[PDB]
Amino acid sequence: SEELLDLFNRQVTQEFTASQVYLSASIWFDQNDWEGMAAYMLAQSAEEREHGLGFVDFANKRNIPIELQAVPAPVSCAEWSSPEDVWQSILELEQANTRSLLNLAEAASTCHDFAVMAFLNPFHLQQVNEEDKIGSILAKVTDENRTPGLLRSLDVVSF
Amino acid sequence: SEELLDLFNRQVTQEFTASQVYLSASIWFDQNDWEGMAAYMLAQSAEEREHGLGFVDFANKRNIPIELQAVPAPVSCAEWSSPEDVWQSILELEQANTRSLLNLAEAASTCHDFAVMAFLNPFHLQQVNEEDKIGSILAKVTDENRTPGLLRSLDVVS
Amino acid sequence: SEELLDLFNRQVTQEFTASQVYLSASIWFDQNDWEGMAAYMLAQSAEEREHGLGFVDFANKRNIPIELQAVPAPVSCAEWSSPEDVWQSILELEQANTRSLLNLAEAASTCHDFAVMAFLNPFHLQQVNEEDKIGSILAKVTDENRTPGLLRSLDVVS
Amino acid sequence: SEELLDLFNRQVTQEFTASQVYLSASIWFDQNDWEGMAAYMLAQSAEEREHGLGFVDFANKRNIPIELQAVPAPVSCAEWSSPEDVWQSILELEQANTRSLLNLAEAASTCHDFAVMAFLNPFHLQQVNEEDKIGSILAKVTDENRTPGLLRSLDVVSF
Amino acid sequence: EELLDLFNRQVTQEFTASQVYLSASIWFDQNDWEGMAAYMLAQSAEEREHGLGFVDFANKRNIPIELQAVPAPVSCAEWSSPEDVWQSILELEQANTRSLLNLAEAASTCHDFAVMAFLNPFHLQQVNEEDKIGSILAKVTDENRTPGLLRSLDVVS
Amino acid sequence: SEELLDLFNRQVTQEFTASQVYLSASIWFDQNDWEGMAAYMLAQSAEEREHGLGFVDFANKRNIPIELQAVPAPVSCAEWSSPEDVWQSILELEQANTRSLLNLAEAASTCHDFAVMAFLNPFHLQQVNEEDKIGSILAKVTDENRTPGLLRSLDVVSF
Ligand SMILES: [Fe+3]
Ligand SMILES: [Fe+3]
Ligand SMILES: [Fe+3]
Ligand SMILES: [Fe+3]
Ligand SMILES: [Fe+3]
Ligand SMILES: [Fe+3]
Ligand SMILES: [Fe+3]
Ligand SMILES: [Fe+3]
Ligand SMILES: [Fe+3]
Ligand SMILES: [Fe+3]
Ligand SMILES: [Fe+3]
Ligand SMILES: [Fe+3]
Ligand SMILES: [Fe+3]
Ligand SMILES: [Fe+3]
Ligand SMILES: [Fe+3]
Ligand SMILES: [Fe+3]
Ligand SMILES: [Fe+3]
Ligand SMILES: [Fe+3]
Ligand SMILES: [Fe+3]
Ligand SMILES: [Fe+3]
Ligand SMILES: [Fe+3]
Ligand SMILES: [Fe+3]
Ligand SMILES: [Fe+3]
Ligand SMILES: [Fe+3]
Repeated sequence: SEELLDLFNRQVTQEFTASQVYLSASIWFDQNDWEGMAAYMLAQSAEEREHGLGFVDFANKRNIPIELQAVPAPVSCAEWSSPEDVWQSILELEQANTRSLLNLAEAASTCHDFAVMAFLNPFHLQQVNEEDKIGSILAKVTDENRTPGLLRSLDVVSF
Repeated sequence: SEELLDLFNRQVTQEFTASQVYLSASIWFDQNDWEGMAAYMLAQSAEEREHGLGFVDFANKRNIPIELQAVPAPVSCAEWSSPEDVWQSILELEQANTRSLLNLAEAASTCHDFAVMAFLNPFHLQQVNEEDKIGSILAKVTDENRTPGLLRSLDVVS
Repeated sequence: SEELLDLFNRQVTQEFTASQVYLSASIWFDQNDWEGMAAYMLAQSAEEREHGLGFVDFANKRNIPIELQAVPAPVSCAEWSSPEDVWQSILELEQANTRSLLNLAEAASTCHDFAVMAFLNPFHLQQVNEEDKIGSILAKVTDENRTPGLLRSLDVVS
Repeated sequence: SEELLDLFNRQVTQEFTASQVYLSASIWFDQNDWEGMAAYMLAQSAEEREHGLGFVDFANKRNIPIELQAVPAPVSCAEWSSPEDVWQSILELEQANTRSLLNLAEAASTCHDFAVMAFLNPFHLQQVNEEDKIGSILAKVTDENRTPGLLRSLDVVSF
Repeated sequence: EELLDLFNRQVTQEFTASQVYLSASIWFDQNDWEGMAAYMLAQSAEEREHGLGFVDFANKRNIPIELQAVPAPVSCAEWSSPEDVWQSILELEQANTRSLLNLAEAASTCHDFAVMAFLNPFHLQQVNEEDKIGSILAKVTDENRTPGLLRSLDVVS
Repeated sequence: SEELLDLFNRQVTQEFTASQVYLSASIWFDQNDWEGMAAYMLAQSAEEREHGLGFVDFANKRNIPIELQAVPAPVSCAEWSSPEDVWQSILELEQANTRSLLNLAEAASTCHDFAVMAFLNPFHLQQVNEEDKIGSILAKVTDENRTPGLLRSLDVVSF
């Protein structure tokens, strides 16, 4: 189960990578005066960190060694020029979180590690809800930004 | 020094000038049926007057003589044509409030006037917040006013 | 009527002028350690500004164009040398406020402007109350100040 | 740093010295039946002690060595004959507290000691207020004492 | 601009410190020091909040922020007792303090009164933090002179 | 009686001296990270100052003229090297406060000063309690310090 222990360790890196990418989106939104979208992103940055800390806590309890890796620099911000660019990157980010969790669950399954598979269940369900929510926001964003100025009313109203 | 006392007095005039220019903006907004923006400007007129009163109160305590100057007539209101023009003038007003506080702080720093520097700290931080907030409103106004009527939404909501 | 529009604008100037004169007074009092009288002047400074704002609000609703004028530098504080002098100048200030209101009401009457006359009624009555209160304070200040120190012992009616 | 550490110690001394001088003034007032002015001085004695204690606490946290110095016998009370003499000595005392703080800040500024400067900020503003208040009381006392017996009104009604 | 660079660097420093505290909580947990682990975990949260505060002020003040990589913590590999961990944490807070002071010096040279004012509560916070960490290190060092006695500090937390 | 006046004044000096010495103990404890013992000594510093204030207040009422003397610099902290040293010095301090109260009572008894004797009664009983309590803590400190680290473990708990 060297694969399982390694992937578990890497899941913590992935969640924290996502936290930093959300924070990067917050920053872009704030610098561009989308304070409502920036607040959503900031909240999600905290939530991803909490997912990471969940993995760490479970690993400690289950004697899965955790070695904390570099958290990479977010790079998508270099290329964002509209809110749609940001939300699309966040959709991609959540799809990558989901795939990383399914890979982990597959190694757990192969190992017959019932405890890990149980631990992961609510995370699988959470990612379903998160991808749906982000996809829905992206669809709204994309539609509203067909008329100049209109997407500014999503920011002020929702968020 | 002379410079320090002169600048402290002029800060009072600056806050009260800002108060009057905010009042002028509320009037333009009101006459043009932007009651939301008018109410915000009116609230800011009151706030700038409280900043001036703050400086007057400190000056009295610290024995800095205050002589109240004329508060000039607001000038920008004659040439405003849209809410974007108002908001841009208000941003510039806040930037001038900020520069004036920084010049005051400089003069206090030169005199080693630690009490004045301490008194000014929250005003420096308030200005950061105010410039950010006004700059953000201005960006929103500029963006929404690209579609006829849409800005009239900002007003009625927020 | 040009006369009624002009006078309505002048009333705003007069209220704000009064606001600054009261502030000047609070300053004189505070610098001379009359903290109770200073607080009273500060409160009256706020109240005059509220009158001005009420005029501006009504003008906006009634489509009377307001152009904000310079608010002049208070000058009586160069001559004040006792509390009596300050209160006397405050009395004369309120008498001028009352006169400008009466002149406005006169123009409104001439024009048969019933709404303006109704709007002014509470201000006419308020001026009765204010001239009465300030007059009574002045008489008390004048009487107490006939014994050294005695006036001080009643600013501590803070 | 020699001078900064010396001045920081001396500040504790100055606050406790002021505490003692205010106590002396409470004594003089009490003995002369100014119980209101006496209670005020006694409150100020406690307040100055609190300032000194705040300096001691900060010094402990910041590893600034404190050695407590003698608190000298107050000597102004030997010469006070009227309430006016006492309040003038108390004004001068506060003026000396203020000067001492400004000297300490100057030494902190020279050392680029940003933490000490920040700690001092509320003390700088407190001194403005105290000098103002003591200054105002002195003017009232000097005015009211121009009529025999009138100053006993300040004591009883106020205070 | 040395000031803009140093302001960016402060965000990185705080997040670095967040990770290092997380690494400490891990070492403590794995070695059954649950009380000390809880403390480090709370301090990890706190460092991240400091970093967030600098990002927020920078956004308001138009100081461009670009998030850097958060380096992996390195000290855990060599910790062998609680004393080692708390020593590393004291050092970490000393570095936090030094970086804040460097930032304040750059701000001072630029006459940037707003940045200097914003940093004031952080300078005071560092004083309290280095004091508290110092004091814990001292207790830990003392109590660990008797086999098993340090487990008492933990369980009374 | 000049002796009674002199002893009454010396009592004030002794209480204030005790206040400073307790403060010095708070500082040595704080510097050496004994925060609990430091808090205790700080509280006792305030209590001693209150005793002094109670003596000043009684003296003013009874027309016993008080002249504040110098409060000497505490010097025992230069030689304290363990908590036992500090607590031993505090026991000796309380024993000196008791002796000065007994000397004052003796002088009041000689003068048949019934009011001063009555005034002193609560302080005589308070000293019994204080010497008992300090003696008991000193015993505990002395015993616990026989095992490396054990004393620390109880600063943390007690106090
Ligand atoms: Fe923002
Ligand atoms: Fe959650
Ligand atoms: Fe996640
Ligand atoms: Fe997620
Ligand atoms: Fe309207
Ligand atoms: Fe302002
Ligand atoms: Fe402003
Ligand atoms: Fe005042
Ligand atoms: Fe009103
Ligand atoms: Fe009026
Ligand atoms: Fe009036
Ligand atoms: Fe008495
Ligand atoms: Fe206090
Ligand atoms: Fe206080
Ligand atoms: Fe003080
Ligand atoms: Fe003081
Ligand atoms: Fe555990
Ligand atoms: Fe930090
Ligand atoms: Fe920290
Ligand atoms: Fe401590
Ligand atoms: Fe007590
Ligand atoms: Fe007691
Ligand atoms: Fe005692
Ligand atoms: Fe005692």
